[PDB]
Amino acid sequence: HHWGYGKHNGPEHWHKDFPIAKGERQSPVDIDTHTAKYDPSLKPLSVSYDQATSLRILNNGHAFNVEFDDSQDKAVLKGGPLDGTYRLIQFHFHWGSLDGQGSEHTVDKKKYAAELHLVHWNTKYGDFGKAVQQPDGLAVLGIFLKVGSAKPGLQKVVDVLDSIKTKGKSADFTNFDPRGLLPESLDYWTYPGSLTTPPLLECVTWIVLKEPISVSSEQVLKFRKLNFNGEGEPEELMVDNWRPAQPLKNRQIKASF
Ligand SMILES: NS(=O)(=O)c1c(F)c(F)c2c(c1F)N(Cc1ccccc1)CCS2(=O)=O
Ligand SMILES: [Zn+2]
Repeated sequence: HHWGYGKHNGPEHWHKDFPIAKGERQSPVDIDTHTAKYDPSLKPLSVSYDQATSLRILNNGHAFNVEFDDSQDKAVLKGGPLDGTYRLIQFHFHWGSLDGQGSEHTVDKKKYAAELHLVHWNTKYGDFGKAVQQPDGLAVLGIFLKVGSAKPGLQKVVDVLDSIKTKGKSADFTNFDPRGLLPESLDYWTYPGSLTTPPLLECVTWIVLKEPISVSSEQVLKFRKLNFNGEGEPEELMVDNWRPAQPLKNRQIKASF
């Protein structure tokens, strides 16, 4: 009876195994755009992905992960609200069963069809496992997806999904350029939060871009053909793998714009 996204084991249950679920800096949150404070001291976000080395794509039973070589400063995030430098380790998405839901963060209560999370760890802590034990260990760049025109830079991801249909499948995934997943603008909101998945550790500086990307109905439908189950088990479609908005508590969301 492990955690997941169902009636039986979903977000409302997670606190029993992970009591930090009811903590002071949980994610995601609703971004109230009128209440977010413009902070003129925030810097532009520096996204340096030209040397990124993707390795592999994995169905981990909850979503799919595109993993990168993070054994040197290749692909890094810095600037914005961050001190020092954060290395890209992986990205993944959360998405819905319907185009009207799927994102984890919301904007004035609006849900997007999906949300991309690019996960980075603070190189001062040496490895990802040490970083997640620190309040400033991770920086996650979140990007909303709306359904409209296709995102050409997503199609390589879309096209490999049939090879990792079920939990625990993995495929070589080299030479993928994550720059093709970014919107035009790097304007952002930021706040201190958590992993949105168990173990829900309060280690993340969230940076959520204002501008969504557009993906086609066909691209998101292929996400929804993935399976949460392993091969040889009954099919349960990988949809609605998002945590809802959590209480903001004693936090301020800052805007770079
Ligand atoms: N959502 S998030 O950005 O806070 C988040 C995160 F910051 C992580 F560091 C990691 C997450 C992760 F979600 N996952 C990926 C996942 C997606 C969906 C269901 C389970 C796991 C597992 C691997 S991880 O790299 O440790
Ligand atoms: Zn995520």
